[PDB]
Amino acid sequence: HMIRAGIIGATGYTGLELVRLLKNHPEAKITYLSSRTYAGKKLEEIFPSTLENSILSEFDPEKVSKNCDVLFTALPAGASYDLVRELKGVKIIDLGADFRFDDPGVYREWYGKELSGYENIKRVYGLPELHREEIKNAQVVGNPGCYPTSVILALAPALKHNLVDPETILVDAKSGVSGAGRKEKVDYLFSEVNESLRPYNVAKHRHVPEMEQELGKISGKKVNVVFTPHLVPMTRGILSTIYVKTDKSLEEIHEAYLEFYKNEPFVHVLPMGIYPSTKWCYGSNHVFIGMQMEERTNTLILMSAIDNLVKGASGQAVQNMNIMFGLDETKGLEFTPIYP
Amino acid sequence: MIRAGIIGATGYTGLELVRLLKNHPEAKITYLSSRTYAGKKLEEIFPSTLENSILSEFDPEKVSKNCDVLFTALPAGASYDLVRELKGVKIIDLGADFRFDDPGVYREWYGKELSGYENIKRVYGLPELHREEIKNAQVVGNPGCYPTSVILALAPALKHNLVDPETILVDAKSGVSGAEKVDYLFSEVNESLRPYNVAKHRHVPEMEQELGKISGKKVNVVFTPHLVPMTRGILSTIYVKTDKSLEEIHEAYLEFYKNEPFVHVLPMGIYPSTKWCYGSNHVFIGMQMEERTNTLILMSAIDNLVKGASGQAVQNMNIMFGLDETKGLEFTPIYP
Amino acid sequence: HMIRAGIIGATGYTGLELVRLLKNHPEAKITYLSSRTYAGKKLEEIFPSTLENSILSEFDPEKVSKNCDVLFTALPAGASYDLVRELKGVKIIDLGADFRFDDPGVYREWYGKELSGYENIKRVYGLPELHREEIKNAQVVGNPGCYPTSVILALAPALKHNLVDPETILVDAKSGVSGAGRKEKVDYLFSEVNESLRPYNVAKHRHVPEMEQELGKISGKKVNVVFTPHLVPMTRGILSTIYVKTDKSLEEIHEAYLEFYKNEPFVHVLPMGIYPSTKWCYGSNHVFIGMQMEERTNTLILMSAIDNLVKGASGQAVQNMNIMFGLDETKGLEFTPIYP
Amino acid sequence: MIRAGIIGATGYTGLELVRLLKNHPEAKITYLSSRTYAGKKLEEIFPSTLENSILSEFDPEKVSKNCDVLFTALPAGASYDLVRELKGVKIIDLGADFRFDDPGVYREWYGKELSGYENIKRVYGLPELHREEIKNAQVVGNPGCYPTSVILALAPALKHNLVDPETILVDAKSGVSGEKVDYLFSEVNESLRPYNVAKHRHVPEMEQELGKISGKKVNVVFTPHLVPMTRGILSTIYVKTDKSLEEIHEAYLEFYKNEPFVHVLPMGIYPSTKWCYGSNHVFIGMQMEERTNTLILMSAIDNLVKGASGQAVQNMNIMFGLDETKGLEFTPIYP
Repeated sequence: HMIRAGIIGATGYTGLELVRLLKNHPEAKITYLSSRTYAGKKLEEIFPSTLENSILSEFDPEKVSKNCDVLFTALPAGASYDLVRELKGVKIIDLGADFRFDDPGVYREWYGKELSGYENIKRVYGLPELHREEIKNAQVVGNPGCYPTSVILALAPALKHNLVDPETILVDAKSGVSGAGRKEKVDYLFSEVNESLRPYNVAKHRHVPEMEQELGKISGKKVNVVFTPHLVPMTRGILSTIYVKTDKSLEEIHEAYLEFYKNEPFVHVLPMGIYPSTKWCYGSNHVFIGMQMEERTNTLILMSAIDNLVKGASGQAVQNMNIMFGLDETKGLEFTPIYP
Repeated sequence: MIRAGIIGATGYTGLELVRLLKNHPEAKITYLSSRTYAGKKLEEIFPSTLENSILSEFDPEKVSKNCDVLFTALPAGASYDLVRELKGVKIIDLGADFRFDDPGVYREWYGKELSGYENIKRVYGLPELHREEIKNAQVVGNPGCYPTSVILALAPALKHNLVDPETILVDAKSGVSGAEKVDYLFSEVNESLRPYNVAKHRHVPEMEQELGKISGKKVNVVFTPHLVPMTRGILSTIYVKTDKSLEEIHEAYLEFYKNEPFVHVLPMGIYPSTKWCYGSNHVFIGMQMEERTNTLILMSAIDNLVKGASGQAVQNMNIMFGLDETKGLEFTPIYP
Repeated sequence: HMIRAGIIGATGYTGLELVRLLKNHPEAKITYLSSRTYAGKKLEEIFPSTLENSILSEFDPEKVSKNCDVLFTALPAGASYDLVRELKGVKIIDLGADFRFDDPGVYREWYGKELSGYENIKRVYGLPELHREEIKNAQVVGNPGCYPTSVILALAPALKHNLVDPETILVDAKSGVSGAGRKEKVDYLFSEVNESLRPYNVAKHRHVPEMEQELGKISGKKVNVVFTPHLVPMTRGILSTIYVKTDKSLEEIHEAYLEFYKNEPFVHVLPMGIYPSTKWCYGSNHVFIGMQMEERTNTLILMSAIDNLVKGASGQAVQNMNIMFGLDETKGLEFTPIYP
Repeated sequence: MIRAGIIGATGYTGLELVRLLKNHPEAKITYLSSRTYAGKKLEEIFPSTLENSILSEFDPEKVSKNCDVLFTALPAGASYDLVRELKGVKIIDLGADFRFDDPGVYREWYGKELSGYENIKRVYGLPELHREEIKNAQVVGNPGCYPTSVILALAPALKHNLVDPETILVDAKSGVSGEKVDYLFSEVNESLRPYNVAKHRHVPEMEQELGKISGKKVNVVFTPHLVPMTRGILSTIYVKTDKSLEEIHEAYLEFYKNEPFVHVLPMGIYPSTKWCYGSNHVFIGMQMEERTNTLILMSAIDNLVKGASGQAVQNMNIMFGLDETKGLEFTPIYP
């Protein structure tokens, strides 16, 4: 029996990537797509690259409940929370931030909406490499942000084994344009962004409390992250360069990373002194981690690269769906990066 | 499982063969060679591949032993030479050594004599035109990337006598991966567009060969390629005179391709973007008419590394081993 | 006499390039700037790159008439025409199409507005390499479109000397995105354009009748242009590839081209066998032309490259300003392309 | 009219020197040499230069004859060597030969002992810090591109004791222009990568200049990244502070108020690299992470102009008593 999958907000870039992934997934099929703007059209009329002849639906919760086992939501902040209340017997994988936070007061501070009744929702942060045991039994998964995915994966072995000083962590992060999310104003025009790099939302970015939640959970201690994102003139990819103090040797750390990720099919620890290129990830669910030590100041440099649209969004969402349905976690995700 | 080897696994077409073949449900990589990087695992050179096979130094005895089929991506003429040394291995050459029906034409444009050619059971590997002959071929001459785009763009028009085949103008645009010396450096190519090899490109006689077979009349092509600052994709803008209506031609295109899983004729008024093909074996074709001059404008887009090279190579293999033509190739373009 | 220059629509990309040129121009200075979107803001608050602290005005004809000897206008279609009636004693160089056409019925057909009173206006098409003699004494110049500038410069010697068959000319052109301007439509978003090439407006583009007008005048014959533009994933630059039948040799045509442009400072006929790269023009008012013959069909291929924002727009405008005020035509335009 | 020679005219820094000197009202090119293309017209190699001059095979007699000032763009150590065998010529070295005060630092990092160094009147060619010394130099080590961005970002903070100078972290991003198979278009396009992490030759150069300004030892952690664009450097700098962001911004406005090429942006506004494009201008922004008291400074330059050839011309102007902006007055090309 094929998992029956629905996508709300199917015409955004993360929706398109769920379409690609689910079409290829040998144990799932698309039974529902919705869009407000394009309701009534075949998805391939809007995006011929999708090769998807399915008509876009105007969202109706009874139709979803009848036609879907699982539903991916890619919607403006707060919309998934509201629409999910009406559904019956459908597992939810939300690509936004509505279900990411353990404490709904933090979501409210950063996203400006109260999540009434949160205490009744069995939700989990969808990072399989940290939470697969809980994801297995979840009804609602809050799919991680793209920067948090890159960062938490970069830091987990270090924090789990207290190999670094987690009190202050510096994160200088570089993302292709698709990683800033749905943004159609002047600053995201080709002519503005092309051939230019810029910092944005320096130190106050909604991803910070999210990273901190997960990093603090691992370490057992409050983690304050200093976070600077930069918009890079390429479509996709994230490189997070992470700086933290340590009194350990690079060798001990590298062994610890190897050990931690040895059975994780999507995370690849590089040899010491080899640093990741973002395009090594292109189109795939794979993550590459490299590291260096600055010896004079005892500063560990961790470098993690992911494809923000895949392991940073829709690939990880499918990964979560596999876990929730008890499938081999690489199902529909067994393919390699596209290069060059 | 089909046992597949790749000679020249560290070129871009090689890397895409590796991607496609790893994912192929009825085939597996049993051999990989590299003149430059032998003795290293493929993923040491190109981590993106995630392939731990050590790269071999080419040895025909090992190939004959381990491979049912061999993909070759070499300097011109080299595939011709190494294929003599092999026996009982099917060959799909990504180069030009086996493309031409008349080896005199190859000689003229590639400056090498192909001895004993008439004794080689070879075929031009464009499945949408020659799948019945590829089925029984021992050696396939995998089409070049511009010809793939041009021939697919013009096939219905020429088959159905809907245009004047006499003179066809082809203005083509390729990303860099499909056209390294100092001129192919990032700072040189970036943020610039240039024509190259104008009306003197080795793909021209290749096009004329295939286009004339379809037409049943002589075709002269005027061909201008242009280097575009992006990594991949081809768009061929084709101009030809016609006395037929656009509606007529469009209906003909839909009919011609109706059962072809990799060619997609767009709705009238809609023009292809090259990135609509990205990473996939799929082709999009659009058209317009300039009505005052009775000029049909055909536009086709392909990913030059996939349908333009390695995907077509895999498609050809499927045909040769009696597999469903789309095996290993079903997946859709990546976007954006 | 520093020439006093006003710019209407200072915050579009052609307006920005006018500011860069005119700040550097030794015999002109900016005395008026207006903007419909950003009036009341300093230009450098919108575009810090401009390094221009002047406050952007809300357009007022009295102030223009008072403070300017010349006025560049970059407005939507029809707008420059309307405002020009309300003005006196000011030369006008319109970057749009309102004054480009000899026949206002052709303009109406393609741009949809009626230009009443047109035959009282002494306007001239501002292509200096063809019309500098008339531009000298004009009060209103319709500054050519960017694709026309490339195409006419590519064809002029051939048509003037009857070296080709001008009845049917096929033009396959390629432009960077900046041709579109700073218009926030989703198609012009970085993520949509990047890494892709697309034809657009095939055989139905407003520049066609404008090309045909100028090409007809210099051939003395009716010219039908078949024109396919393509959007290229780069910011600036136009390459026009032009196909025309000829009974002459390439050697004779090359000879005629060299002779025709021998004394034009901005047009550079390349060596035979050499083709232009668009970036060779970057930031400058210079043009490169190459050519080839396809001998079996007697098809001449002409290739011309310009920077669309400079010789294709604001640079050509300043060149026309120099001509109109009797200055050395290269003034403020002496700089060479920036490379790489 | 100053007579300028360029040794190494077919590199990118050479090409920008040609464009800038051609436009310079009070200088002119009297010598062009190329180790690679000697014998050919410059425009046979780069048609965009519009330069029909034939490239010379370097002859120090013809140089001594024909130039007041020479710009050198050669492989490291290469001049030094020919510099000493010249006289009556101002030298602006675009390489690292003359940047270092301690030539032992140069030899450990660049692998070459510089004998006779101590009696050469050389200076570090950063006008915004050293113009008075540059005024009377006969040799300038033109600063590397990354140090240029990093030092201008930090100068007011270090000068006015506004930050803990003890440990400074620099995460730098550069366009490709800032050779082999991995510099090919298809390799670099649509990809970002760190390189030379922790171990980069520009680190000792920064620590030299930052220490001078603070009057206290400065340790720099520096990590560069290759960005898929042609030009532009963005340096993102992290440093602990006990001062308010407001006070730091005021100090930056004061320190740079009379500096024509350095522009401190309003608070909240961060620089785009393309805002500098083709120009000698610098943009600085900043923010505070309040919980940790971490200052984030951000500077953007054009690596080929203020990072290389434009700073060089700025230095020529100073050496010859010209307005520092001569030939450099033009604004960024945008978009």
